[PDB]
Formats: sequence, C-alpha cells, structure tokens
Amino acid sequence: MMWKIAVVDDDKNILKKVSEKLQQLGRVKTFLTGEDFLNDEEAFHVVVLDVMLPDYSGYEICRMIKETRPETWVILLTLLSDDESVLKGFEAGADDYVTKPFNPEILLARVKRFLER
Amino acid sequence: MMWKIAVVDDDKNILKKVSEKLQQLGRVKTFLTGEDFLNDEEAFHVVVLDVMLPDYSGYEICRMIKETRPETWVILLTLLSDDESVLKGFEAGADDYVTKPFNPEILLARVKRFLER
Ligand code: BEF
Ligand code: BEF
Ligand SMILES: [Mg+2]
Ligand SMILES: [Mg+2]
Repeated sequence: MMWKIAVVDDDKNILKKVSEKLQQLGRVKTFLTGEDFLNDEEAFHVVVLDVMLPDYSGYEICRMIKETRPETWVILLTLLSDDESVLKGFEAGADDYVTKPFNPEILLARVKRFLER
Repeated sequence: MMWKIAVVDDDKNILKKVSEKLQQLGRVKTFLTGEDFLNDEEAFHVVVLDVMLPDYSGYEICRMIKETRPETWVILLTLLSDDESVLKGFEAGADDYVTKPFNPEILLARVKRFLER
C-alpha cells in the first residue's frame, strides 16, 4: 500500500530531506508554496506542512485541509518552537507539531504510526 | 459517550496535575505503577504513560497495550528526551512522545486531537 504524501515548505532543502525520507512509505509530492499545494487538488493521507509560507500560513492551509478531508493527517514542521506556536498549530487542527531541526528517522516513525491507523 | 483516559506514573504530582488538567475531556483514572495498570481489565481511549516506572518500563507496557487493545492511543510522557529514547518509544508502538517538563496545555491539546478521532 503506497500512500499519498505531501510536503509543503518554501525551503528547497526541507522538501528534499523530507521527501527522500518518506518516499519509502509511498508517493511523495513536494510544494514550495501554499498555492502550489492548493492547486494540486489531490487527496493525500498525510501532509507535512511548514507554518511560515510566502503566501498562506501553515495554520490556514491546515484548517483548509481539515475542512476538506478531516481524515487527513497533518504534521506541522516548522522553525517556530515556542509553546504559543505549538498551541496555535493544534488549534488549527494539526495532528502533530514537529520543530526544525528534526530527526528524519523520528519524522518517519511519526508518519508510519499515523498510516497504521 | 464517555472518553476514558488512564495516567500511569510513579510521580504523584504528575498524576494529580495531569488528571486535573485532563478531567475536562472525560473520566481520568490514575496509576502509580505499571503492575496496577496492567491488572485493570478495563478499556481506555488514551493512556498517558510514564517510561521510567518502579516495576515496568513504559515501553514494555506500551507493547502489551498494543498487543491487547491496539485501538488505544498511547502517549509516552517521560523525562527521557534524547532521540534514541524517542525512537524506542515509537518502536514500542507509542502514538506520541511528550517530554518532561511539559506544558499541560499542550498535553491537553495532544490528548484531545486523538480523542477527536
Ligand atoms: F518556516 Be517554517 F515555519 F519552518
Ligand atoms: F519516570 Be518517567 F520516565 F519520567
Ligand atoms: Mg517556512
Ligand atoms: Mg517515573
């Protein structure tokens, strides 16, 4: 079962690191902006989402994803590490909040545990 | 319906503080040891589990939980915060890994987002 995974982040380096790591779990699509992702009206099982994006914030895209597909697992991945930012992420409907720099092995495990559901 | 949350930790203060923060979500039952938790034949939607216990390791308990009631959401709550301990947690079947000291408001959000599933 090769699931559909999406990675949204304006940082080229994050898209490469995350995609090449989650690739073993299935098909991975990478987007540089919220618009690139939104214009790709494909349904994904998991979405690794940056918070500080050039157009739409990660909180808004997360809410939009939940509005459309509540079953979607949304993992916010961001440099924002303060408690206030973590609370805002979950408030937006995020299923997880991971800070950068991150451990790719840990991100893999987090995604895997959701797919098993 | 009634959501049920178990809290297993040898630290009395963790049981009191967590239980008081989570009571708003549903019924919360506390346990000072793994043995006491394991001998309770009831089901829980979420189990907040300590790793360093007097009798068992939270990893061991987490494994048996998944081998008996895999539908249960298990959140490890421990002072162990290094990557290896985090990975061992997920390898043991954990659904989340929170480190002490923690923000009770964030743990609440983490518990709630599982209960909404
Ligand atoms: F720029 Be993202 F919020 F890491
Ligand atoms: F003793 Be627990 F692992 F914080
Ligand atoms: Mg960014
Ligand atoms: Mg302990």
